[PDB]
Amino acid sequence: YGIAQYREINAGLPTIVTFPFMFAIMFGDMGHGFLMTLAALSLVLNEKKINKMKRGEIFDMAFTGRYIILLMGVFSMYTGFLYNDIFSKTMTIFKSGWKWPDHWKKGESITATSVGTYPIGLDWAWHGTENALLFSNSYKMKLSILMG
Amino acid sequence: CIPWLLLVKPLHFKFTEDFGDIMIHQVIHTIEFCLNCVSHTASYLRLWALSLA
Amino acid sequence: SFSHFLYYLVLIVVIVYGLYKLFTGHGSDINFGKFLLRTSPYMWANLGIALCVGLSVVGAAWGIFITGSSMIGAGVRAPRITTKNLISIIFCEVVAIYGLIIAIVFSSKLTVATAENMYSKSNLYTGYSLFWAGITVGASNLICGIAVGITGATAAISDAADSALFVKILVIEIFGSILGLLGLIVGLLMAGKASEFQ
Amino acid sequence: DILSSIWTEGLLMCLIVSALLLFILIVALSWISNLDITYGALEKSTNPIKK
Amino acid sequence: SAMLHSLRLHWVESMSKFFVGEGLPYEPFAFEYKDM
Amino acid sequence: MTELCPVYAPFFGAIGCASAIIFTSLGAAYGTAKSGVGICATCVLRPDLLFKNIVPVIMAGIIAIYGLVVSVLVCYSLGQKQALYTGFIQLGAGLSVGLSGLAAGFAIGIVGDAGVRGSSQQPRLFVGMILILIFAEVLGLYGLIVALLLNSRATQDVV
Amino acid sequence: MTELCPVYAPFFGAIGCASAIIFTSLGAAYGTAKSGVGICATCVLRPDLLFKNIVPVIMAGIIAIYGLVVSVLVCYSLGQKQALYTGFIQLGAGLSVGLSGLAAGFAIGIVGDAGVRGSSQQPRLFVGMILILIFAEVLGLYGLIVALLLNSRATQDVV
Amino acid sequence: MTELCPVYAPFFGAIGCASAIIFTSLGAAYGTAKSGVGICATCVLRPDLLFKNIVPVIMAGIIAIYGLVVSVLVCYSLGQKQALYTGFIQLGAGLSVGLSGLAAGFAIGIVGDAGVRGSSQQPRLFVGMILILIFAEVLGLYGLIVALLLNSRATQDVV
Amino acid sequence: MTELCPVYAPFFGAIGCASAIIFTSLGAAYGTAKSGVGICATCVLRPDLLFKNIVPVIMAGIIAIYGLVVSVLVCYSLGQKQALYTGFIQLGAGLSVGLSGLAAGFAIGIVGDAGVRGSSQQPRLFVGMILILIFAEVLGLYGLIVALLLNSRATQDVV
Amino acid sequence: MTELCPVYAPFFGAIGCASAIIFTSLGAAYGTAKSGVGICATCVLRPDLLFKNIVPVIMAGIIAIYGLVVSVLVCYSLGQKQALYTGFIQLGAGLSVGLSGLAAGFAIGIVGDAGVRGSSQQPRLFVGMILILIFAEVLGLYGLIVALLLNSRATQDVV
Amino acid sequence: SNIYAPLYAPFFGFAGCAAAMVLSCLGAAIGTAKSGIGIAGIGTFKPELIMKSLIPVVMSGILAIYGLVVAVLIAGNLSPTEDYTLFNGFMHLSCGLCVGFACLSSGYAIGMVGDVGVRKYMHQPRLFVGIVLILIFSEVLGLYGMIVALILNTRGSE
Amino acid sequence: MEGVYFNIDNGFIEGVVRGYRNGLLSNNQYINLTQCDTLEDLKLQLSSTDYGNFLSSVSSESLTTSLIQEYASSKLYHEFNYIRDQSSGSTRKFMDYITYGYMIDNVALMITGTIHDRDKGEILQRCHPLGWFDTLPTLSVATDLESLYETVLVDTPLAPYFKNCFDTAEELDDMNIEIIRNKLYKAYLEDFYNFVTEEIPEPAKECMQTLLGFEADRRSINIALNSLQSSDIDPDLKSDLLPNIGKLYPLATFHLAQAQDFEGVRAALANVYEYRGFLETGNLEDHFYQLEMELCRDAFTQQFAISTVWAWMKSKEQEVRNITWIAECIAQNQRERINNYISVY
Ligand SMILES: CO/C1=C\C(C)=C\[C@@H](C)[C@@H](O)[C@H](C)C/C(C)=C/C=C/[C@H](OC)[C@@H]([C@@H](C)[C@@H](O)[C@H](C)[C@@]2(O)C[C@@H](O)[C@H](C)[C@@H](C(C)C)O2)OC1=O
Ligand SMILES: CO/C1=C\C(C)=C\[C@@H](C)[C@@H](O)[C@H](C)C/C(C)=C/C=C/[C@H](OC)[C@@H]([C@@H](C)[C@@H](O)[C@H](C)[C@@]2(O)C[C@@H](O)[C@H](C)[C@@H](C(C)C)O2)OC1=O
Ligand SMILES: CO/C1=C\C(C)=C\[C@@H](C)[C@@H](O)[C@H](C)C/C(C)=C/C=C/[C@H](OC)[C@@H]([C@@H](C)[C@@H](O)[C@H](C)[C@@]2(O)C[C@@H](O)[C@H](C)[C@@H](C(C)C)O2)OC1=O
Ligand SMILES: CO/C1=C\C(C)=C\[C@@H](C)[C@@H](O)[C@H](C)C/C(C)=C/C=C/[C@H](OC)[C@@H]([C@@H](C)[C@@H](O)[C@H](C)[C@@]2(O)C[C@@H](O)[C@H](C)[C@@H](C(C)C)O2)OC1=O
Ligand SMILES: CO/C1=C\C(C)=C\[C@@H](C)[C@@H](O)[C@H](C)C/C(C)=C/C=C/[C@H](OC)[C@@H]([C@@H](C)[C@@H](O)[C@H](C)[C@@]2(O)C[C@@H](O)[C@H](C)[C@@H](C(C)C)O2)OC1=O
Ligand SMILES: CO/C1=C\C(C)=C\[C@@H](C)[C@@H](O)[C@H](C)C/C(C)=C/C=C/[C@H](OC)[C@@H]([C@@H](C)[C@@H](O)[C@H](C)[C@@]2(O)C[C@@H](O)[C@H](C)[C@@H](C(C)C)O2)OC1=O
Repeated sequence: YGIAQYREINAGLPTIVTFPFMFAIMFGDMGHGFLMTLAALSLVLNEKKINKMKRGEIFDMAFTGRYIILLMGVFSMYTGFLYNDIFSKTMTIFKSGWKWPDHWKKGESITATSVGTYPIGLDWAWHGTENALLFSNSYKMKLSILMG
Repeated sequence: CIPWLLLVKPLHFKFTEDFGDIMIHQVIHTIEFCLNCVSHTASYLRLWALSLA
Repeated sequence: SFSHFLYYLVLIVVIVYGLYKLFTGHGSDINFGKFLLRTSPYMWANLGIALCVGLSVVGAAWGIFITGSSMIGAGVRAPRITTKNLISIIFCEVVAIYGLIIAIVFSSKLTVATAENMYSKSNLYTGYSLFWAGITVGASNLICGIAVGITGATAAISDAADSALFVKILVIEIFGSILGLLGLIVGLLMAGKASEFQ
Repeated sequence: DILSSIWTEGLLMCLIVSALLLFILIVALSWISNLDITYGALEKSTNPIKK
Repeated sequence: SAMLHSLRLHWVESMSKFFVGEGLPYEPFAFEYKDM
Repeated sequence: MTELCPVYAPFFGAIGCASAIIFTSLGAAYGTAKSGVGICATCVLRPDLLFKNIVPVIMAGIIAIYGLVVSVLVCYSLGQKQALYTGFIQLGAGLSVGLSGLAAGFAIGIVGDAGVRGSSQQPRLFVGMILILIFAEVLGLYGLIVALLLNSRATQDVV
Repeated sequence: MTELCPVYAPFFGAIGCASAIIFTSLGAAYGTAKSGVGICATCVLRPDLLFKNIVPVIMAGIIAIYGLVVSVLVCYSLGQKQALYTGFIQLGAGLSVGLSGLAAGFAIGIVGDAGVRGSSQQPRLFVGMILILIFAEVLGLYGLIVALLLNSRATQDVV
Repeated sequence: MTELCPVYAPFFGAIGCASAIIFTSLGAAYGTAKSGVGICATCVLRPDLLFKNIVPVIMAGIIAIYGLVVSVLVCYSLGQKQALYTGFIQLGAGLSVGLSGLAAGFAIGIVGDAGVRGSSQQPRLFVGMILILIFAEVLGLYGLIVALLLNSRATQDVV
Repeated sequence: MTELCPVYAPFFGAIGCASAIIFTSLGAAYGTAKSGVGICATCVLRPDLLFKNIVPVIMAGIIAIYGLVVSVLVCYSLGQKQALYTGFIQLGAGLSVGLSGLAAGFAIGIVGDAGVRGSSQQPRLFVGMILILIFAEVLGLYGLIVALLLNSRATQDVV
Repeated sequence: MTELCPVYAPFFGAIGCASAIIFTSLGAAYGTAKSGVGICATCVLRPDLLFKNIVPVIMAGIIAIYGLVVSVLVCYSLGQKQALYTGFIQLGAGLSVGLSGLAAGFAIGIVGDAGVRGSSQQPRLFVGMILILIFAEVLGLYGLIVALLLNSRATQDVV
Repeated sequence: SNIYAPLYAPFFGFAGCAAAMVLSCLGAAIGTAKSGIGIAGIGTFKPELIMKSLIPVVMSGILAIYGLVVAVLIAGNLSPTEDYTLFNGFMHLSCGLCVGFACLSSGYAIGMVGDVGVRKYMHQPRLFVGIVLILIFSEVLGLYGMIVALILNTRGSE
Repeated sequence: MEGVYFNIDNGFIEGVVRGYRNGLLSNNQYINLTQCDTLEDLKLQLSSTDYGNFLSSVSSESLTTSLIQEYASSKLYHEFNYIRDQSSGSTRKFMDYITYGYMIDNVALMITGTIHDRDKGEILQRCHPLGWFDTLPTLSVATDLESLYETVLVDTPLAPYFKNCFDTAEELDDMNIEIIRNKLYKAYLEDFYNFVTEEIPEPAKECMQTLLGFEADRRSINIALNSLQSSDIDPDLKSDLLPNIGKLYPLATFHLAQAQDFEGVRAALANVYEYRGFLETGNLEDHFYQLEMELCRDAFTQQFAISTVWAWMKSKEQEVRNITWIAECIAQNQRERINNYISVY
């Protein structure tokens, strides 16, 4: 973007964390984030050999930023945990705060009742529901506003 | 604060042709600041947009 | 020209049909009032939202390619100008942001209405307000995006020669973006009193 | 109090929605037709004096 | 797309807050292997 | 035949599903054609950039993914006895994504052509080309988002 | 006839089938014509490349196959007493496949022409042109997928 | 009013009366403008032919006389109680004379312009242009004859 | 709301009132603009010809007078309850005078710009220019005569 | 409502006011722009032409005054329970003044551009340019006169 | 119910609010773009005179303010729970058309004047007065349109 | 409007061409090149400019003014052909029409060498490589204008420009080739002006109409002055040589056709104020080049106009001419008129 002034607050120090984390917020997937983490780790652990060998334009890039991609992948895994989004699915790790009705006929629209709060991440009872978008969209818009 | 940010620095420069340049540059900075306030806050919704996509 | 002939033929057909209905005594049969009353306000609301977002995106893309072509053309000799003129592309995409926000606000008012109150005064007002405010926001964002793209192309071409040109053409580009901001303000004002369909 | 016997409200809504869609389609087709292949860089230079 | 959009949010939404810019890059007189 | 669910209501849903892919495919085709002209023009002089400069064609194709996604999601709520509200929701989503994708594809084609022609001469322009192409693609992304927002209301409280 | 199955319902299905075949034929024709122009212009100096440059023609010729498949599949769901929903679905599927394949044919004709013209001097551009042309065959495939998904709902739960 | 003599019957008669002079005046204006620019071009060099090459202007000025005659004879045969037969006949006569005089004026303008531009080269071109203008004026003469016959049958055996 | 004098009858009278001065003003403007272009082009060569070359502008301005007088005669013959036949006559007179004056102004401009251009070269071209301008002015005079004759029938034996 | 005074009656008056403003503004803008381009092109060379060439702009600006006057008058003459005869009269007045002013503005722009481009040589063209600009402005004045004469009858003997 | 206030009157009321803002934005954009082109053109050779050459841009942007004002006054009279008469809707549509097209004409004129006004002001500063007067003559068209729109909405409200 | 539809096809072309314009040497760089001592110093100074290391391969002893001109012209024509090869449609036709002007001069030079029997290598070297139709080296042998046209000119895009030259004698000499060049280039100017009017849009349409009018007036004056010294010129036949698209048309062109003396030429040109001072005093070609540079500078003020391509090409052709002049003055060490260069940037 541009070269900072002499003895000016460096923009590269907060970027290290903010840039991968904003990328993770936009990305938000624990399965795709895991694939990114593995792709970056392949470069990170084998960085000596890649440094020794010649690299192309697309290979020199994404290797000088191998740690960038590693941080983006780790943060994407974290956000996907906070979204409960593993390869577009959901993880039922904890107990949901939503309780479905005791009994209902097949094909009958049912609304869950609140019992508690989900400890970490979005509730997995929000997966496949009709109003899943109405909740996730508000959550993500307010998340964007707050973290911006 | 809008007149504050637009005027106080040029006023200090006047009360320490350069005055006109400073005054115009401060106007440009003020207008860009006020515009990109709402512009940046609105454009941070791209986080939600890309997450949803 | 085939298009001009088609336009003239359409005009002649419309005039002939109107005169035929008027002369025979059925002039009131061409009733735009009944067309507006009997048309579902869901149509107006959805068309307004869709055209708002579509025209906002069209204007954003219009300004984006006008500015980007000039930025790349002038960057062949001066590659340093791309990062500095990215503000022009930001000002072109902010109109798409405006259209997206207006679309969200209008979609918040898309509620299912009962059959008996289908064409009520409030529902018809909501449909008309959403349609026309969406049209206003979309067209204003289109116009603002085209203007901002032209201004950004000029700014990139001029600050390729000397970097002092960008700081003086950014004023004109901000003036251009003000048009999209005012379009958003007016679009919100029109739909401020328009309640959800009931 | 009907809009028309044949030009009903549903038919007119469908017709004008299709008219808007067809206008957008015609504009896009005009854009695609106006696209021209740049043949200059896809041919071998025939100048022996230069190149 | 998300990577480049975060680049955009850092260059425009974040750096314009505090990045004065227009600084002289550090290019010291150092010997390097110049490929032929 | 119900006043809330006319017999022409499925027309709007079907035509919105058709448009969602039609206009996005038109924009993607314009982008692919323009970027292919640029790539084939540059590869005569710089064949080493053949695979690096294919990015505009790739980003033009993502618009087609957005259109396909909206067309697939619209078909979920399509039915014979569907309300006019649902039909117009589907039509609005389809029109939004289609027109947004068409504009995005046009912009991607033009800017990608310019960028591939200008990056062979100046390699530093690849980053700028990629940035502007992302700015053009996020417009189709916004159209996708508006289509999804409309679709979320397609079959809620509908009777 | 029936309110849900009007007498004019087969009109939309016939128009859908006709558009599905016609627009895909137009796209394939544009692609074939422009790619054949490119081949005939380039083969005047490269007798070794009579083939290996007809691939744009071949990929342009698969769009017509997509249109034919959709037209055949919507013909078998056409009847005298068919619901207006079925007619709307058939029309939408036909329009989607036809107007996606038309764009695909335009893109294939332009890209393949550029690629064959470049390949007369740069043999490495053949691979690049092959990959770029797949990005329009995939648009045709997306249109075909949308048309098939629509046609799957033509008679599903229809009265 | 009577079904044979509606209140909108005078509309066609008024339109015919207006058109009979409007279109003949358009043709006369064309045939006078082109002839005049040619005459000025010829007279720039030699003024001897200035008063002799005015024949194309006069010939185009007789078309307006035909239009005026038809309009005068139409505005006398129309009233408030005239039938649709009379109104249609008046409109047909007006259109006939107007759109025949327009063609006659176009032909006269072209022929006269060419003749007066080439007149300095050959004196016999004056006689040739006169002969061709005689043939071109007869088109307006035929239009006038048709209009006169129609107006003769306008109010004959009319109830 | 008599059938012979419908409520919408003054609409055609008002349209003729406007058109009598709209199209005559259009033709006068065209003639004045073209003649003024010619004069100002030829003013540098000779300033004395400026007062003699304004004749095309003057005769172009008489067309507007024809439209104005036809309007003032028409525009005072309107009423709340006027016959549809009277409205048709007023519309016909307005259209006739307006579209005859438009043609007259077109011909006057086209003739006059060339005439004043040639006057800088041939001083004796002035008489021929005056003749052709009179010929073109008679075209609008014919429309004026037709409109005046029509207006005599507007409220003659009208119930 | 009433047959003579329907609910949709002031639509014609509103359209007349809109037409007056729109067309007079377009005419004035065209005149001002076509004058100013020549002003910039010619005034660079000479000092005293800054006010020799503002006359076309002043003349073109009076057209907007005519539109303003007519529109203000018809606004003050508009009403809710207004007979459609008044609406038709206001529509005719607005159309007449607006389109006559549009013609006058176009003529003023063309004449001013030509005269300013040709008047950089000597200032003797100034009087002729003033005369021709007055000739063009008289067209807008005639349109104003027609509109005022109409609006005087807008609410005269109206039930 | 009310014969003079049908439920479709807000359609025409908003059509004047949409047209006013859209056409004022169009005129302002035309003026600003066609003035910025000239400003950029003179900047390469005479960048010092750009400082005072923004006048066409600033007064073409005021047309958008005229449209915003008229649209705000039109939209303030529109409410679902209010008897919006068809007279008022038609006359607000007239407001919008009048002000929007007057501002569009003003923007076109300002664009054509600032495209060549600043490109000739760079040669000498003596043409500044003439250019400013021509630009004022261009802006008064939008001023007239706004005045007509204000009178129209004031009369339509009562 | 202007830039709404331009950047779809010509945005990159305009950007690169205006960057090239930014690369034109300014007055300071011209002065710095003037203060050089040897051609090697001139090459080193040009390295710091936007020419880059275009003379890097050239050795110190091989460095010559002719070779410097050759490399500068080659770089200019490579840039022009690259710009043309990145454009299509109306812009490509515009570039082709630009090339046709050099192509006519090339065919005229080849014919002049054919009758003059000059060295083939030097004849090829002197020809402008931008205008090169495939049968151009064939011109070194063909002499008869009928055989000329049928075997060469019908093949070339110069075929429409050869219409009324069949009237003259079949044997071809220096006067015949001069009049054939004048007639061909006049027809080319008419066709190019028509193409600009119909296809080239505003504001490039008006700008290139003015530029083509200036070019037509320039060549009309040149033809009149070159035929004044000849006593075999017919006043009516000279109208077929003077272009009819310039500002001189029609009155001044008519007077020039009837002009037979230098004072007569001045009286003919008295209609236009700009061209009066050119013959009033000073070097006529210097005034033409100065006004051409001024018109190019004015053309570069308009944005989203394709006339900037023509303005660039004329400007950098003049730049190469100035570089050649400076190099020749340095090599000959005759720096009395070394500062006789024309620059506006
Ligand atoms: C044939 O199927 C290929 C593409 C198709 C049809 C995709 C559809 C799903 C499309 O409809 C969708 C919409 C777009 C899409 C999902 C493109 C991804 C392409 C692959 O990219 C990972 C390339 C990639 C392997 C190839 O293009 C290059 C060899 C390359 O690897 C070269 C590298 O130098 C370069 C860095 C890299 C970059 C540009 C991605 O591409 O596969 C192909 O061709
Ligand atoms: C005779 O008409 C040919 C095909 C027809 C009628 C297709 C329609 C049914 C249409 O509905 C479509 C296009 C169905 C389709 C997909 C056909 C594929 C055909 C073969 O394509 C691999 C070539 C193949 C036998 C041969 O003709 C090729 C030219 C070639 O032998 C040349 C080789 O150099 C090259 C490497 C390779 C291909 C890939 C170019 O095979 O059949 C033809 O031509
Ligand atoms: C002023 O009234 C003239 C024309 C008008 C207004 C005509 C309308 C009534 C229209 O309704 C038409 C055209 C009726 C018509 C046919 C008129 C002929 C008039 C005279 O024609 C004898 C010429 C004639 C005197 C004049 O044109 C020439 C001087 C000339 O005398 C030159 C002679 O050398 C030549 C032999 C002769 C020939 C060409 C007729 O014309 O007066 C005029 O202009
Ligand atoms: C701009 O105000 C002028 C006329 C206006 C307003 C006309 C309208 C009422 C319109 O509705 C029309 C055109 C009716 C009308 C009333 C025309 C009178 C023109 C005058 O002519 C007597 C000249 C005339 C005084 C003037 O033009 C010249 C000085 C001249 O006297 C020079 C003489 O050498 C020449 C012989 C003579 C000829 C050409 C008539 O004109 O006034 C004007 O211009
Ligand atoms: C800029 O308009 C001025 C006020 C404005 C904006 C009025 C608008 C409502 C106008 O838009 C409307 C359309 C009405 C209008 C058109 C007024 C003309 C006024 C005067 O115009 C004669 C000039 C006049 C004093 C001045 O502007 C002239 C240039 C001049 O000073 C120059 C002198 O050399 C010349 C002898 C003389 C005139 C006759 C050319 O006065 O007042 C002004 O300030
Ligand atoms: C980006 O727009 C700016 C502010 C915005 C957005 C205003 C809108 C809300 C507008 O809708 C409002 C409503 C009206 C308007 C338009 C105000 C203009 C203010 C300044 O204009 C004087 C400009 C700016 C042009 C100014 O700072 C110039 C540098 C200058 O001061 C330079 C001087 O040489 C020149 C003499 C002087 C002229 C134009 C009077 O302008 O402030 C800006 O930043």
